[PDB]
Amino acid sequence: TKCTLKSFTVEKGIYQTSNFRVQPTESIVRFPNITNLCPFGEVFNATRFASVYAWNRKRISNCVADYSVLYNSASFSTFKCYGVSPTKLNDLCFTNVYADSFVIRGDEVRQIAPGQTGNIADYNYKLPDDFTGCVIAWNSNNLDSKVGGNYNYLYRLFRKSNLKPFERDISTEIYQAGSTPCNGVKGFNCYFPLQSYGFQPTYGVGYQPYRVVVLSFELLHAPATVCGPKKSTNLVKNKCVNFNFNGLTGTGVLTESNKKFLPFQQFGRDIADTTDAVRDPQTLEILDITPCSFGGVSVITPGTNTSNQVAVLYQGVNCTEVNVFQTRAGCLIGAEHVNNSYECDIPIGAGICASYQTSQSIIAYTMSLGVENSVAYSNNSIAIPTNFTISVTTEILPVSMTKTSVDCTMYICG
Amino acid sequence: YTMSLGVENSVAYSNNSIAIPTNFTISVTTEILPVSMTKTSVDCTMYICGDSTECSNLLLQYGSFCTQLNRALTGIAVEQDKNTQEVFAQVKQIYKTPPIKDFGGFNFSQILPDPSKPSKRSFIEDLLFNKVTKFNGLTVLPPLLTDEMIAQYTSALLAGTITSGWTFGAGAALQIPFAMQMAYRFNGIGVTQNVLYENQKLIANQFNSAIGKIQDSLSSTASALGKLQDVVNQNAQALNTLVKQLSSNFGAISSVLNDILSRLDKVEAEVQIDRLITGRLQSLQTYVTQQLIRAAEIRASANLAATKMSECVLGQSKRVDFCGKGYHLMSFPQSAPHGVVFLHVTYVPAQEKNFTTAPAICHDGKAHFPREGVFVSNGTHWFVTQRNFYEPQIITTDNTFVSGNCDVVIGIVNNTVYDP
Amino acid sequence: SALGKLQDVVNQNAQALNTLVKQLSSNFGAISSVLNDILSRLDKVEAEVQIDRLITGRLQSLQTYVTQQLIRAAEIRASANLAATKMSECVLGQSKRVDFCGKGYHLMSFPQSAPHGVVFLHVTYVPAQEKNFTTAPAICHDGKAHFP
Amino acid sequence: DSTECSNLLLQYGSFCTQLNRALTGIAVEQDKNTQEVFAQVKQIYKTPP
Amino acid sequence: AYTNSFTRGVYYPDKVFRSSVLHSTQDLFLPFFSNVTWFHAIHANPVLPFNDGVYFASTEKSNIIRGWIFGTTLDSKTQSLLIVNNATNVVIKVCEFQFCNDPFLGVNCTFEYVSFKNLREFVFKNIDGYFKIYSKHTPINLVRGLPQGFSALEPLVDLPIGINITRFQTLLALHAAYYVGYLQPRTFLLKYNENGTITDAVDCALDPLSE
Ligand SMILES: *[C@@H]1O[C@H](CO)[C@@H](O)[C@H](O)[C@H]1NC(C)=O
Ligand SMILES: *[C@@H]1O[C@H](CO)[C@@H](O)[C@H](O)[C@H]1NC(C)=O
Ligand SMILES: *[C@@H]1O[C@H](CO)[C@@H](O)[C@H](O)[C@H]1NC(C)=O
Ligand SMILES: *[C@@H]1O[C@H](CO)[C@@H](O)[C@H](O)[C@H]1NC(C)=O
Ligand SMILES: *[C@@H]1O[C@H](CO)[C@@H](O)[C@H](O)[C@H]1NC(C)=O
Ligand SMILES: *[C@@H]1O[C@H](CO)[C@@H](O)[C@H](O)[C@H]1NC(C)=O
Ligand SMILES: *[C@@H]1O[C@H](CO)[C@@H](O)[C@H](O)[C@H]1NC(C)=O
Ligand SMILES: *[C@@H]1O[C@H](CO)[C@@H](O)[C@H](O)[C@H]1NC(C)=O
Ligand SMILES: *[C@@H]1O[C@H](CO)[C@@H](O)[C@H](O)[C@H]1NC(C)=O
Repeated sequence: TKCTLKSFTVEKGIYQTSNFRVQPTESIVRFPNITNLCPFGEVFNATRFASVYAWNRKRISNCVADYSVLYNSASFSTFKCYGVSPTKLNDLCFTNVYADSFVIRGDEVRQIAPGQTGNIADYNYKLPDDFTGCVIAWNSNNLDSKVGGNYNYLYRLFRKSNLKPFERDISTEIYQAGSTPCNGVKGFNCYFPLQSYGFQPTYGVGYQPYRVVVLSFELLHAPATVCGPKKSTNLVKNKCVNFNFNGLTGTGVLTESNKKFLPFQQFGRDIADTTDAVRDPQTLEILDITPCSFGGVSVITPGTNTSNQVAVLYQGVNCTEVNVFQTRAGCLIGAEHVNNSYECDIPIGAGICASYQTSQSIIAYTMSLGVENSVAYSNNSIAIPTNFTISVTTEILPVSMTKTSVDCTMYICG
Repeated sequence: YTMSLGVENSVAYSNNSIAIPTNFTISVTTEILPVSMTKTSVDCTMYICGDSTECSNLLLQYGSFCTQLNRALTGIAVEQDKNTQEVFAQVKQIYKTPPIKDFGGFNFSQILPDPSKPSKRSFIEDLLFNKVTKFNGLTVLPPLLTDEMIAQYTSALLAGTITSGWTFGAGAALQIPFAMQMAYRFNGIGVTQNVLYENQKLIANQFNSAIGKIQDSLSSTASALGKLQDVVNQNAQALNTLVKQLSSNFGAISSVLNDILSRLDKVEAEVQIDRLITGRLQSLQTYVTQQLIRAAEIRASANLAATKMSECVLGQSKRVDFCGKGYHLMSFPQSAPHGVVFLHVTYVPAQEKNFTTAPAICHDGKAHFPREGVFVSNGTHWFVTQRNFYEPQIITTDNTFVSGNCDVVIGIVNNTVYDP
Repeated sequence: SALGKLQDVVNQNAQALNTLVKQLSSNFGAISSVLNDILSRLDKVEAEVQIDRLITGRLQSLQTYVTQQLIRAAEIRASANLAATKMSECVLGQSKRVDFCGKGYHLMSFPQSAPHGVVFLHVTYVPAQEKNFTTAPAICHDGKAHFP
Repeated sequence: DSTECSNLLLQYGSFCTQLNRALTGIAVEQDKNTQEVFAQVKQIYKTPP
Repeated sequence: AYTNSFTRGVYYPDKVFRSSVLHSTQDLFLPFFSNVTWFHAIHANPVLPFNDGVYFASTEKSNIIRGWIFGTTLDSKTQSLLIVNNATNVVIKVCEFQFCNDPFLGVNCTFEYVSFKNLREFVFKNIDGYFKIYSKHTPINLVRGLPQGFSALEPLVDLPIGINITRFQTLLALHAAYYVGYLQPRTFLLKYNENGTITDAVDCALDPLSE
């Protein structure tokens, strides 16, 4: 209370200091019951990839991998990520990953980024503006460049319209822009749809060939099938824990429930659009992710000029769930319950008030509304006053608050 | 269509004609006022950051915003009990009803407490309770006075009013017979008190019927609670909006705070989380600013209700239309959820008759004026009456006074004034 | 402690300014709370990013104060209009309005000045020693009803 | 009328609906104030000739 | 020939449990009370456009429709999604394996998968080149038209095939009728009850009362 109020003196009152939460006793990891190693290392050792207009894809599922060695590895000349940190990958899981791969000149590797434009991003391999993934590339001039030129890698120079995100289009139809009729052959304003990089060992370090792999991650409403190199714990129930369902993470009681998830449903949400329940991916049971069973803490005290003694109200908490008293407002601790009723000294709520009384203790009681009186009414009797008293009543009203002014430039800057 | 403003009426004015009511209706116009809205509190660190230590240490960089928002909602929350005290706790003693209801024919059994109930509201208070219908560091706090306590103050104010008139609002409660209490309510509106006693059965039957209509009105007409139900709806809609703002991205990559922490790393995570902190804090300042303004509206209504309690219930008000339409006689408070309901009993005149009138009457050269009341004639007889109910007395040296000679007054008439 | 309604106006505004000054110690996500640090550690193009965090925070903090003063000044005005009404009706008059000009039957009032407000000494007649009498609505004499 | 801006504004959530609501609540109240001051009379009286 | 969509073509927008909420989303849906095509399931099974996505339904005595083809050309000149049933599984291929060009049967491996009285309903949409399938089956209460009252289609399958689609056709096993309409981007209001279940919906763009 002294810290909440930033003072060493506390007057008679009730103060809203804090919030009770049942603490996470242990961490709990719930990945799917899967083994196997993901084929990323197969892709990193492939003899070649396709020409980039026909870019390869490998679907990744039912497996785990260590990513942490990869961005440390001397095997790669560039590593990047978007929507994820490479440092975090070993802690995560995904519904799928797709590894997408091709060979291009280094000056075009810049187009392998979210929402890009130019002939690779428009006419060979489009990444969306909000792409969640990583990109791995290596200079391959030692493998992919030759005297007179390695022409065996090509890219689409022209198309009639731009590709959608992950659209693959392999047909080399002639780019007739003008009146020059295509007829399966090159012409003026009717150009060849490809070009070849023709990679020569005299090329500068940007125009040289680079092998590229794009790690297209997705984590969906549908459960994980790919994970980092971390093992599951066993499950814990009906105790507060620091949970991790495929990377869905937080602090809470894994409450047993009969919440009627339809057979296809995997996660459930509170109206805040935050998770309230999950299906455990190994146990296949509907764990309600109850939070830390929270409740605001309010501190009832006479003034510190009178006593250091104090009482505590856990608002909305039941005393079985935290002398002790169950008010309707919440569990009250450190206050002596009394059957007598008095004028309300410190208000609590739901008709309860508290005070310092007899050797002193904080008592708590249902407040008294006033002295009970029965008027001696009957159909022929009247009370008439035989005398008076002239009262003087003092009524106090505020009229004018302090005329402040703040110069906004001298306050904000000075 | 173009709306009509009301039925049109040419008032029959002419320089010597007056209409006087020959009869009355005791109306009972109901009035409803909000008194105290739902008390709330927000643990802003829990709302913004949900026990993320990373987010909580970012929120420290903002300083006193979380404590001054929690302070502003705390100031509103304490004031809701201050309103509820000021409206109902106007009487320092809890008056209780006599066992036997010898109130001269008036039937308060529908507005006094009912011992049959598990919580001892009146019958009409229970209709008012039937006609009226949070998880993210947001909380609702209970009121200090429970409905089982407010139903005792709306008994003490009511049993005071029935057994003792104004007097419990000025000194010790004085017993007075209820028929005589109404005689002093009537004499307070210029109707001479014999107009009550000569008509007491009619007045009891009009009043008992006018109370009976309010049960049928409230039973059928759930829309009658409009003000109080809207004060519930406004606070429910404001909390739902403050909760649903947790879903908004505010230009971060995701609104689930654990996504940023479980997908990015601490250098980028602060740049994303500071968007969520700014967006959720601007959301909470928007809610608390509207609660401060809405509290001023409910406070203006609680000061008005506390004034109607002091004037209309604890007394009788000369203020036209303040305590219901018509001339005010008396008012009974009834409790309702987040509010108060007054049953304002009012004398409304009815069944006019036209009469010829004059400002003065000329006798033996002296001008006579009515002591209280109006001179009127049916056409040939001359009489004097009180202004608010036709009761024709003979004109005399007692119910008139002289001033000056007959020359000065416009429209004076020649008629004989009797001397007993 | 009778003067709570006046002393609380002084305390609320004092607590508001002291909170508004403490906000200059906040970082708001800048590298320092003190603006001469940012100008003495950084070159213009970096300083004008860090200062923009401070300006955004300090301006949001000053709008939060001025908004709550507008609300608090409307609350004091509702009390000033009430006091102006009691001056007109209770002091410059006598009030027929029950429990407006103090408890009891109102006779008279005297205004007394105070810091940031006004204090009324309402003088009120309170009836104070009962007797219990038999009563009747009317007296019958010669078969005619007499009323008081 | 930039859609390119409007699709960013949707990420700020329900601020925009509650601003249009707050000005609507003030606007309806200006009719109610004009009703409660003037419409206190139940029938349209008119003077003698 | 034509009939009307009424309230049909609703489906769960994601695999998330929501309850006791009038939730809202913007997605591909079949517009309410809108005009849709109707055909006999005979011979009356021509090539059709696919647009962004399809609502399909069929009224059948013993399931006469046993497949569909989706793609740009439907003719084995390029990989085109062929969806089939073998009376124990659903079978799916993208291969240039040409079915009968007269589209019934009387009773390249770049992607493959294996799992009037009967009304079958299906919803189909393609996102990022993945093909998504939703469905529901019921006994009929009307002999020829679509049912007026509400029902939500369930998720069946989601295959990351990576293929462009602009047209489709349906395929018959012989020795019944079918209905076709197109999805549009719409905002919907969805009536999630206590039991995790969408029990009703509003197409927010339908009319000014829906707004
Ligand atoms: C308090 O909690 C216990 C369960 O721990 C329950 O049995 C009891 O009914 C609760 N009491 C109240 C008043 O909520
Ligand atoms: C309070 O009253 C109850 C009976 O209502 C009784 O059981 C209890 O012992 C009493 N406690 C005290 C301290 O009087
Ligand atoms: C009225 O009360 C005073 C004390 O306040 C007493 O001295 C006086 O005698 C009383 N008057 C009568 C008439 O009893
Ligand atoms: C006054 O009005 C009431 C309406 O119920 C009627 O019963 C009564 O007879 C009327 N009085 C006269 C004198 O007509
Ligand atoms: C009062 O009115 C109620 C209406 O239900 C009736 O039951 C009761 O008998 C009446 N009491 C008297 C004393 O007339
Ligand atoms: C009073 O007289 C005028 C003029 O004759 C007439 O319009 C009006 O209806 C009369 N009022 C009553 C109560 O008869
Ligand atoms: C009233 O009006 C009439 C004309 O209609 C006029 O002759 C008469 O003198 C007027 N009486 C008074 C008192 O002015
Ligand atoms: C009223 O009476 C006096 C005395 O008889 C007479 O002079 C006067 O003319 C009368 N007035 C009228 C209006 O007849
Ligand atoms: C006289 O009336 C008072 C209340 O005004 C009451 O306390 C007292 O008991 C009554 N006396 C008798 C004999 O009833």
